[PDB]
Amino acid sequence: QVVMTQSPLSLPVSLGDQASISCRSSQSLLHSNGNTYLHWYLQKPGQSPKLLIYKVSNRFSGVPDRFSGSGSGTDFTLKISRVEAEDLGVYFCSQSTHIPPWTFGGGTKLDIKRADAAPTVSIFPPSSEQLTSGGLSVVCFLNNFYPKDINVKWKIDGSERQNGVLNSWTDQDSKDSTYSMSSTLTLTKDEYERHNSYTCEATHKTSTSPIVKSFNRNEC
Amino acid sequence: EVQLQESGPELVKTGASVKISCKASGYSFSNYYIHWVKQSHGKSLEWIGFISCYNGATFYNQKFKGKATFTVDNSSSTAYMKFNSLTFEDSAVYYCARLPIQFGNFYPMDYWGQGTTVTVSSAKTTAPSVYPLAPVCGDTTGSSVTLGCLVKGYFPEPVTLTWNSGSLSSGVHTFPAVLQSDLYTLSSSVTVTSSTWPSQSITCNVAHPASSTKVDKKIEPRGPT
Amino acid sequence: PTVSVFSMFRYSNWLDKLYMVVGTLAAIIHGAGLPLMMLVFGEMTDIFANAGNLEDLMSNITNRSDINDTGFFMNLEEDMTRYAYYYSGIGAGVLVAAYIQVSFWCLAAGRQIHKIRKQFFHAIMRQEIGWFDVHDVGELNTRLTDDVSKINEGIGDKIGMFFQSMATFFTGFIVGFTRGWKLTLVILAISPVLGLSAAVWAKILSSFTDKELLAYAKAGAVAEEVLAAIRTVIAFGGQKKELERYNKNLEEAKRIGIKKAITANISIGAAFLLIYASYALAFWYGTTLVLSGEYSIGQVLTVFFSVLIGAFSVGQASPSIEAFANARGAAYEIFKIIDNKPSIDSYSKSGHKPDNIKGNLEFRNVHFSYPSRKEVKILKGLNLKVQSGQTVALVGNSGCGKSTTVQLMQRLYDPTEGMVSVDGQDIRTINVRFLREIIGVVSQEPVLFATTIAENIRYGRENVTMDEIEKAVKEANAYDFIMKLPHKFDTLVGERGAQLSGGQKQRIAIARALVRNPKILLLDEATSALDTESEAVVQVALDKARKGRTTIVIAHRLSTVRNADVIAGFDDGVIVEKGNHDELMKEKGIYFKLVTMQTPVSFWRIMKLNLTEWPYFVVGVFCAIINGGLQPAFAIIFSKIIGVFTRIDDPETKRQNSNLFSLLFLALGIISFITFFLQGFTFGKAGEILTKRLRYMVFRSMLRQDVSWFDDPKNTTGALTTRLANDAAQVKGAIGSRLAVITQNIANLGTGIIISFIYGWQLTLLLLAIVPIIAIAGVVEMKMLSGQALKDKKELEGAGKIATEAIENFRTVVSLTQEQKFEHMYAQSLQVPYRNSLRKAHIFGITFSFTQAMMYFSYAGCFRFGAYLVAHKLMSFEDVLLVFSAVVFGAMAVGQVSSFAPDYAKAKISAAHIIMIIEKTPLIDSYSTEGLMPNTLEGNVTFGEVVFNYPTRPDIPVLQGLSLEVKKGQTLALVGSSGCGKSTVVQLLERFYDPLAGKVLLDGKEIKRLNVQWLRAHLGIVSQEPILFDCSIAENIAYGDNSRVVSQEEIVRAAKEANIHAFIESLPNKYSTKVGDKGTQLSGGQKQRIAIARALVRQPHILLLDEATSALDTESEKVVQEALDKAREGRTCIVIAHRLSTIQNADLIVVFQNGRVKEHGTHQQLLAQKGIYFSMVSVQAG
Ligand SMILES: CC(=O)O[C@H]1C(=O)[C@@]2(C)[C@H]([C@H](OC(=O)c3ccccc3)[C@]3(O)C[C@H](OC(=O)[C@H](O)[C@@H](NC(=O)c4ccccc4)c4ccccc4)C(C)=C1C3(C)C)[C@]1(OC(C)=O)CO[C@@H]1C[C@@H]2O
Ligand SMILES: CC(C)CCC[C@@H](C)[C@H]1CC[C@H]2[C@@H]3CC=C4C[C@@H](O)CC[C@]4(C)[C@H]3CC[C@]12C
Ligand SMILES: CC(C)CCC[C@@H](C)[C@H]1CC[C@H]2[C@@H]3CC=C4C[C@@H](O)CC[C@]4(C)[C@H]3CC[C@]12C
Ligand SMILES: CC(C)CCC[C@@H](C)[C@H]1CC[C@H]2[C@@H]3CC=C4C[C@@H](O)CC[C@]4(C)[C@H]3CC[C@]12C
Ligand SMILES: CC(C)CCC[C@@H](C)[C@H]1CC[C@H]2[C@@H]3CC=C4C[C@@H](O)CC[C@]4(C)[C@H]3CC[C@]12C
Ligand SMILES: CC(C)CCC[C@@H](C)[C@H]1CC[C@H]2[C@@H]3CC=C4C[C@@H](O)CC[C@]4(C)[C@H]3CC[C@]12C
Ligand SMILES: CC(C)CCC[C@@H](C)[C@H]1CC[C@H]2[C@@H]3CC=C4C[C@@H](O)CC[C@]4(C)[C@H]3CC[C@]12C
Ligand SMILES: CC(C)CCC[C@@H](C)[C@H]1CC[C@H]2[C@@H]3CC=C4C[C@@H](O)CC[C@]4(C)[C@H]3CC[C@]12C
Ligand SMILES: CC(C)CCC[C@@H](C)[C@H]1CC[C@H]2[C@@H]3CC=C4C[C@@H](O)CC[C@]4(C)[C@H]3CC[C@]12C
Ligand SMILES: *[C@@H]1O[C@H](CO)[C@@H](O)[C@H](O)[C@H]1NC(C)=O
Ligand SMILES: *[C@@H]1O[C@H](CO)[C@@H](O)[C@H](O)[C@H]1NC(C)=O
Repeated sequence: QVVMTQSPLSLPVSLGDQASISCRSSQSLLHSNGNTYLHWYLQKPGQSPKLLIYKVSNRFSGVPDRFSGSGSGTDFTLKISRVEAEDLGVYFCSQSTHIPPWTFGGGTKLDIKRADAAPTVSIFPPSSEQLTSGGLSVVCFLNNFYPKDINVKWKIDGSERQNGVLNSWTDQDSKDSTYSMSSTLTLTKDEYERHNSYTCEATHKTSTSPIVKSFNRNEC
Repeated sequence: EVQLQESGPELVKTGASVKISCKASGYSFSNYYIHWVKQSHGKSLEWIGFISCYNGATFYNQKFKGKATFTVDNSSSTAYMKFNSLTFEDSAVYYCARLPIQFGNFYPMDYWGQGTTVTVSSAKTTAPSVYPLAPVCGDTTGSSVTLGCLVKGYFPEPVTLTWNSGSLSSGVHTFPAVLQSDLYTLSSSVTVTSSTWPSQSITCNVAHPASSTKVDKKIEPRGPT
Repeated sequence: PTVSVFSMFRYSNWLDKLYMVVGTLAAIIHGAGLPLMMLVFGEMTDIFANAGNLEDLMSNITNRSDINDTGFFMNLEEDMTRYAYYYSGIGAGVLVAAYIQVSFWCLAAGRQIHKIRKQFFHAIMRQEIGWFDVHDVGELNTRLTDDVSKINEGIGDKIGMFFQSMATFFTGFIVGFTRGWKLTLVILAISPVLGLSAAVWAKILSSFTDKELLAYAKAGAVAEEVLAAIRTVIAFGGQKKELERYNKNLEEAKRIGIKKAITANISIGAAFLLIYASYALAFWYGTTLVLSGEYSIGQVLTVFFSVLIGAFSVGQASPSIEAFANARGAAYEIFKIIDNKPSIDSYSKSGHKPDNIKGNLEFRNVHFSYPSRKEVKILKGLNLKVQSGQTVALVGNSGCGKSTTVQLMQRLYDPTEGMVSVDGQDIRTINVRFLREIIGVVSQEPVLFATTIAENIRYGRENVTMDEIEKAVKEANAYDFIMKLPHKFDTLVGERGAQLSGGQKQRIAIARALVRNPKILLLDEATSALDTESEAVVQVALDKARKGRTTIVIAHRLSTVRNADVIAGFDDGVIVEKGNHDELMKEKGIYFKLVTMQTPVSFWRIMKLNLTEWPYFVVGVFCAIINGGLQPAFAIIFSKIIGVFTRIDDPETKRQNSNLFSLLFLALGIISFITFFLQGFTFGKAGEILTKRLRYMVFRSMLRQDVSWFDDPKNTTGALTTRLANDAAQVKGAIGSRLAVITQNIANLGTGIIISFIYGWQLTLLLLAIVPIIAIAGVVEMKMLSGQALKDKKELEGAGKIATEAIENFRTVVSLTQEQKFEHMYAQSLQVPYRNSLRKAHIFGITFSFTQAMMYFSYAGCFRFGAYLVAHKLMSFEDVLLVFSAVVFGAMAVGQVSSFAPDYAKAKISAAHIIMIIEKTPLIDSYSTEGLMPNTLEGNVTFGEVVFNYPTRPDIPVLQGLSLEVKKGQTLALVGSSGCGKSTVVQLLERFYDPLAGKVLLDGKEIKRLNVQWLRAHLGIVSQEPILFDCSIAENIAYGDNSRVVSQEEIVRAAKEANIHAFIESLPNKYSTKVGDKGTQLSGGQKQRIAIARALVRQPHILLLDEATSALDTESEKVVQEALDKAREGRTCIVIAHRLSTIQNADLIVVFQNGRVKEHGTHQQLLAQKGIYFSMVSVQAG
């Protein structure tokens, strides 16, 4: 077993410039020949993973002239020059030349590289219908933010809650090129009436102050 | 034209046995190996094994020896993988890929299938619990106001949540379905101005096909209560 | 000249119509058995290749205990048992199918050729004398031999192998299109050149001998001409000119042979170059298709191998079409003979047979001419009526046709005018055989069949007991010589009556006619060589049996004619005088004028003959060392291609090694072409100048020999031209081809076995066990393809010489009408080689199918043991493929090469006989000058007490001590009977035979001490029959003087003196007119005159004439003799002739009787004392 370690897990390229993804082995991928085998595949969303580069310098047939591999030893690189709107999707890096673990790589998405933004955090308490049915589900939406790394903290009465929280991130929007996420905190009916202050804290990198949004059960 | 295509999605029960099929078309079937690899949700790909596709000599990884079985069919030129004793950890997306037998291991897996998706579950078909959410009472900080209903506890996927029968796509986000104790949860949200709400009618329209349930919820403001 | 194929197979049973159908079904099934083995070879090498590719991956990881390796190669060890079963099934099916097809076609040939042979002889004994006179006697026998051998080689086996080759070609194309078509279209684009190269390879492999005989055709004429005329040639001393002409022919023959050898070896070199270039193209495109990931390696091996075998088998089908066309062209003549029926059917029982057979002869207005020369009419009407018991004799000179009337009697022909009758009714409506049995005829020179004498005297009629035999031979008075010789009824008389004397022969011939008990007796010259008392008792016995029968006697002696009934006389064919004795006495005609006038050791010293030409042999041994080792190089490169394609590697390393080996194939092709051309050229040159120099030296050592060496019964002209034509070209195979084949096979097999022992040991030992049967599988198939054995036809004709002695003695059996007995004798003499032919037809099929199956069983056994060795990891698949490829393909190449060579044993024996001819020195030497050389002579010859016996007849003496005295200018005539030692005195003079006893003084100088060539230079004779050589008449007369500048003024002077100047100056290209063999273009008197002119240029001091006017006109005899009479002065002249015109003017006359000199002296002294010479003078004068 060698372990490839594909170094960025996201890569915010713009549209129409160069991008570089870097595979990095855990053993010298030089065979007893003079050859070094590691192959670079592109994988679209939902379709089959096509092959782009094989035997790091070379190139497959049918793939256009933008892609180019380089590097050797235990440091390998793919470079896309003049990236179009068609090369979005993950890029992974086979193989081990020491088989049969026959290992693979992590992946690297590509983005559209927006200017930064701040999420419009909204809070919503459990409605009357689930309070009839015996359960709290309080939700914190946060929309229209870039880039895709945000930490949400569910603080009940000043104490952290890291149990019964579920997080769902949408994909990157097509027209706006931004993101959103939702956090759902689900507990029982009677645990709602024990605590008053509920806060959802969003700690984005483009805001030194974390955006808090809060509510109280009794006051309306 | 070289094309390997696979079966559709599966929705098996826990402890059952399933068979997925990679059908090859466009090339000489009797040379190339067939490698079966497995991708979980949000992890690196993992190599399960290969089948020799001429006579039928298998070779498995050590994690998967015994809980997978490869067969071939030279007449219709397909390769089958059968799972037996499925648990929750075997719910993933599975790919087949060819590799030539002459210069094997010194060549890349050049053509890949589109991948089938196996979803091991245990629960039963269930009606969704639709709850509408309303903004917190009292203050409004601006013209934009956000609404949205959630759908809890349903099974199985999907749910075609749709705002106002499709007459509203100006702020509709639909967050993907999450799993919690083998039940699902899907939320949505819309941002409208201060002129329409609460002056107009806006409704969630949850349309679950697997029980044919059509729910409409009108979102109402929380007043003094 | 050709028959249709429907009429070709018309003499066949239902059983042969079944044999041909079953033997072509099994031929198709056997033909479809090599591409079906290529399918199995492709799928087996695909199994081996796929296990191997899988193996490397498991190996680096290691740590897998035992089961994983086991299961991987245990699948191989288990599947190879099924593929071994497939091979064994194909092997058994090919065994049965090949036996059935070869055996059934050869049985169909045997039965059909037996029926053809019997029907042809039965038809040829219905064919008249006139057809024999127009066609031939010897060409008939070679027509029998050649046409039967060509039918047997035509419909014998080649029709089976043609259908087998067609089935192999079609099965090969069907397999090559059903496995992979993209490679088959490339090899099909190549395949016309492949088929053309295979066709010309089998073509020049087929003949291999006809160019030598068509090169020696221009030179053998001088050989047979000089060996035919050996005695006259060495009597003149023209050894040197015929030697130089033989040299001038041999240089041209050797140069055209040089061109033949160079062109044939360039053709087979280009064949090898095209085969290896086809390999390079096929494997380059095949590995392009494999590295593209579209084929496998087994698919490429199957399609290419199947395609190539099909193309070469449809190429090898080519000699069968030539053999079948030759069989049709040779069958048309025998079908022509057995088709046409004559008007006089000698076996139709629709003839009419009388009962009251009374002797009565009627001839009226009988005109008849010979169909051999129909322009001349000998007969112009003869009318005769002969009663019973009427002894009619016919008298006249030779040329009127007494023998013609005798042959007209027995219905050997038919007269063109008139009608002949015997006792009322004519011959033209009654049976020929019943008439032929009742006329007992003795001809002029009888022939005796070489059986016992009891069978000879039995040959008149069927059921004769020994009492009638003894009564008939006591009537013939031929019992005394029966009594003195051993085996008195068991004595086998030799060929043509050579064992006994002439008088005993003619007396038992009279007996052989009298055993028929005939109705009409016809004698023709019954007492030619007979003495007094035996002719007397024969004529008393002839009058003892004349009273019940009608008789016609033709004879020269008038002692048996004076006691006849009626005497008649021929003149110009017409019977002119008639009546009794006294009527022709008072008639005073020509008969009145007649009666008025009458009142191993060689043991490889064959290299000693060719020690002078070492560099040709050195470069030939070097090129054979190279060209033997081109099958193991092909084994290496082929095994390395498949060993590239079993293991895994980079794609670029696989493409590099594939391109390097697809270039090494083409390099092997070019080296094969160059070294094969060079070897073939240099061994052709060495063998050709060995044949040239050995023909020269053998001819000169033939010409140095004595006459008495040429009269040997083993040394005939045909045997000597066989030893110069057939056996001179057989001495190159004992040295040059033997060194080439031994060296080629050592570098073909020894290095293959050594490479095999280095790479894989156990498999090499098993294949060395199975190797000799595969080598025999090479040689037996290659011997079947091109002329296995020809001893069976020799045994056939050695038993069938009854046909030759039936055709040669046809003139007796057409009188005896004993045809059915000879046909049944031939039918019972054919029966043992019939069983020998059927036995050979089964045994050859058995051994051919055993080798053909042992090839496939060798495949199965070799690859099963190789599967075990690969599975237990003691070698690789590349090494089992190398060991198998090298050993098996080397064994088949050893067979295919060592069958192509000519034989060595008979070549060594023939070289021993040629060395026997070379080493022998004759008792006298024509080239030596030692002896007595006096400067002067006189010209007086003295024979005293000279006795001579022939060396071929040591028991029979022709001489009993003659003596003679000849002085200067003494015209000495020698008169005697035909065969009393007339040319014997000539042969005693001309140093042909030296006598055992006697003394000959040539002017007081004995001939045994003189120079041998000087006596042969001084004198000059004319032969008994004129023979000229194959040039013009100027070189005919120019041969008379040798070692001398021949002046043309002497040529025209001799032509004027011989009166042949007119016939030369009349002819166009007068002194350059090409004369054929023996003067066959011009007439006999003209060549006799040119023989006079050829002897006339010698100007001899001693002149001999032997029958100077045998065929010459009466005005030409005087103009021949005037030059003789003006030139008889100065020189001793001795003339021997039967015409008395040169005997009347002779000086002294000597009469011979059984070799003894009876009378000698002047002509008037012999005319005074009336003895036997007076009876010789009493012939026709007055
Ligand atoms: C120059 C060259 O390397 O190619 C040759 C050839 O001579 C070789 C390879 C041949 C060839 O045979 C094979 O290579 C072969 C390969 C796989 C399976 C079976 C056969 C050949 O087929 C054989 C063929 O020769 C013949 O004409 C044969 O008489 C005969 N084929 C047989 O092998 C055979 C022998 C005994 C009984 C039955 C078959 C043949 C006759 C007619 C048509 C085709 C073949 C020729 C010149 C070639 C090839 C084509 C490669 C051999 O035959 C002989 C007697 O020469 C087989 O072993 C020898 C080795 C020779 O070098
Ligand atoms: C007698 C002459 C003609 C030789 C006959 C060849 C026979 C005896 C040989 C040729 C091929 C051989 C067979 C080839 C393959 C195997 C498979 C092995 O697992 C058992 C033996 C077996 C079945 C062999 C038995 C003997 C065999 C059939
Ligand atoms: C007429 C019969 C009795 C003779 C039997 C001959 C047998 C031994 C021959 C004739 C037909 C041949 C088969 C023809 C076709 C193939 C298909 C190939 O993929 C496997 C080999 C196989 C199966 C051959 C094996 C050997 C075979 C079966
Ligand atoms: C008719 C005469 C000239 C001989 C027959 C020649 C023809 C039938 C053969 C010879 C070589 C063959 C070509 C060889 C290679 C291929 C490549 C393949 O991808 C398409 C077919 C193609 C292009 C073949 C077409 C048919 C072909 C052209
Ligand atoms: C010397 C006489 C007695 C035998 C001659 C045998 C020769 C012709 C044979 C035997 C050994 C063979 C060589 C063995 C090894 C290889 C390596 C391969 O990559 C190219 C062919 C090559 C180089 C062979 C060429 C031909 C070869 C040299
Ligand atoms: C280890 C080495 C020395 C083994 C050499 C192989 C020898 C023993 C074998 C292989 C080739 C064989 C030769 C092949 C062909 C013939 C032609 C034949 O008309 C006489 C025997 C002869 C000449 C064989 C004699 C023995 C032979 C020379
Ligand atoms: C004429 C000569 C060459 C043939 C000798 C007889 C052959 C058929 C016999 C006798 C000795 C036998 C060998 C003896 C030893 C073994 C070692 C074993 O691990 C493989 C088989 C093998 C190699 C045998 C193969 C067949 C064998 C070689
Ligand atoms: C017995 C061991 C030690 C040596 C075996 C050597 C083998 C390869 C040699 C020795 C005897 C040789 C055979 C002797 C006789 C001939 C007859 C000839 O018309 C064809 C070749 C052939 C058939 C030879 C083929 C090769 C041969 C079988
Ligand atoms: C006449 C010849 C060609 C017949 C074939 C040769 C036979 C006798 C030889 C060749 C290969 C040999 C086989 C080689 C491998 C094994 C496997 C072993 O575990 C059992 C014996 C067995 C099965 C042998 C049986 C005999 C065998 C089949
Ligand atoms: C070989 O290696 C594997 C893991 O490295 C281990 O399981 C095994 O015990 C080792 N020994 C044998 C005999 O397989
Ligand atoms: C191969 O090796 C493993 C042990 O590493 C063993 O369990 C197995 O039975 C062997 N055979 C096959 C066909 O996997």
